[PDB]
Amino acid sequence: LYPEEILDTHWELWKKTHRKQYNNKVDEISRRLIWEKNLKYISIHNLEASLGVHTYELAMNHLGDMTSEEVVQKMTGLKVPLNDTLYIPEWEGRAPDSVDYRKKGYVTPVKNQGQCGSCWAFSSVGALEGQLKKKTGKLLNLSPQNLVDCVSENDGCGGGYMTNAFQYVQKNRGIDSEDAYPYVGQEESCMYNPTGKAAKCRGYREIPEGNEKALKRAVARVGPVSVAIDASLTSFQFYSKGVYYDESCNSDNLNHAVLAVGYGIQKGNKHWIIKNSWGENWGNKGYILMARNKNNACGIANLASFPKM
Amino acid sequence: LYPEEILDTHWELWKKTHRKQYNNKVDEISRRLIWEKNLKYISIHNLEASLGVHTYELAMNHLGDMTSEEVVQKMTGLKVPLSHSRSNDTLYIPEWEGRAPDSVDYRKKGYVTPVKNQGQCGSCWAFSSVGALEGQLKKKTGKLLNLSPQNLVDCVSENDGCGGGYMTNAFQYVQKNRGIDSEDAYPYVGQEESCMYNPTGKAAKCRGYREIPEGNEKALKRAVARVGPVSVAIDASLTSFQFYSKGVYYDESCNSDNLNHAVLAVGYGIQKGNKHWIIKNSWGENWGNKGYILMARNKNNACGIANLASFPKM
Repeated sequence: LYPEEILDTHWELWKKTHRKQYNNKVDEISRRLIWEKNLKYISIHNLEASLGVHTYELAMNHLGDMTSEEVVQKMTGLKVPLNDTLYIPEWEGRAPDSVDYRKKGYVTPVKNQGQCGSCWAFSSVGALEGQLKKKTGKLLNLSPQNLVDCVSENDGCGGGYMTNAFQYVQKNRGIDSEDAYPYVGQEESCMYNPTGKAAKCRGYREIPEGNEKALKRAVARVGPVSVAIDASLTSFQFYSKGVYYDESCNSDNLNHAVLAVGYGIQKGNKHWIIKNSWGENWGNKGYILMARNKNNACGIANLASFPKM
Repeated sequence: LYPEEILDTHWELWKKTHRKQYNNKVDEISRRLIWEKNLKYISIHNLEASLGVHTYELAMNHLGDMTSEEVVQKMTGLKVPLSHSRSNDTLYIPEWEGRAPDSVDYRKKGYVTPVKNQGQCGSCWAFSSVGALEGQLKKKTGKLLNLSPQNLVDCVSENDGCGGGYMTNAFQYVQKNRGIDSEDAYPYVGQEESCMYNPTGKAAKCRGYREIPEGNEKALKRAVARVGPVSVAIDASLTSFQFYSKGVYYDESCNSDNLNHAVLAVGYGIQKGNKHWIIKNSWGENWGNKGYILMARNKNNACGIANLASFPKM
């Protein structure tokens, strides 16, 4: 096809705004055509939204010139795996109608992986940081690169699971801090340095498969929990605000690792407050509210786990 | 030209959602083409917004199938005089003393009435006047009543009814009439009729009016802070305004000298670093943010916001 002459000035602005560069002008045109196709999806989606069709709206972000598949390919990293770990929570303790660890100082700044399937690393690091604060009272930026370069059971930027990350930290008797082992985004030879140790782990616990109720209690009593979801949809790729819910979200197509930092209600829609790894320039300042209690949307309660420390 | 076959299902949904009906198929097509042209404006505007170009976003509303001009034609009603007054009358608020609140929102203080809808009648002046009066009725008697704009439409002879008018004349009328009916005593019908002001249903009176210094936002702020809701005139001829959804409205194309709408300033504050006036519109709550719109405050008198401000003295 041909680019829409109207959006010329816009494409240039978008490229500038996101440090987007293209090797060949051919390469560029091809991208420009994807960006434009997406813009249409976004614009028409928002129309349906105003017509009461969706509980959320979309927006053009830094993933504008990428197809959903490319995003799932280059920007996820969850590898589904194949007794003493369960945590079927009891009912009595606490069941606050709403919880938001961002306010309690348990959550660290939204970070950005990008071009490396290290989401598992970030989710693990996310849960650990929540516990570090809950225990020591200090909120530190732990090192995901440490996990990427050292969790041998995981394929580094090729992907992996959170459990293995937890187990590693335990058997390694420690995990570095972001400062002691900065995220470079690429796979490297393990360089875990004892000096920069900043947290430890004494096991892990898994939330009953597909049990949102159990997951709620878990988030309420333990704190932030690592969860896996299906992020293969364009609606998710361009989420801007609102309660995310898409019937096309396959519960069995888990491919992303995010951090559940709380839950609540918004305009009559129950939801989980999720923290993503694609920088704060995506979603609502880095976060996304996902439909809670809606038949386990996107497999939200399928691979939940949190470190025991 | 020519409706993109994609939006077919959508156009039908939109029409349903807004009880939109058309006589001819021809008439309908013509409208469908306007709706689509607007949708594009909206969608591309929001793109620029995400790119940091606008401090606000747009959305498809019930005015979707209307051009800006039609909206300004059938849905405003502010009509500047060309030669205002038959002399003066001490009309001019002279500021105050002390420091002023950084934020004020009369909606919370129970001074504001439900967002109403004029539509297809240039009675905005009526609504703005009634808006300010209601603010004072409460401030004085402690009661919040729905006053009658239809009363103003049908009786303010100096104004052209649904053909338009100014707020001042509305105030003066109520004074010389020694009263104004309540919405219940004189329901807004939307059409011009023979005056039927009934004394029995009187609900408020007015003892004059005061005008805020032309183009003085500082003075206007104090006014809103000390007196309460103030009647103001703005330039509502832009599509960005026609489809405002949320955020601080600010458009460089807003002509300070093209005042054509009468709204009610019910407060002010800051939002995400942008100072703003909280404005109340007359196009129902199905427009703007539940009927309201935040307009850029202290930004070189945006849209002439401080050009024709006034409030009743009662």
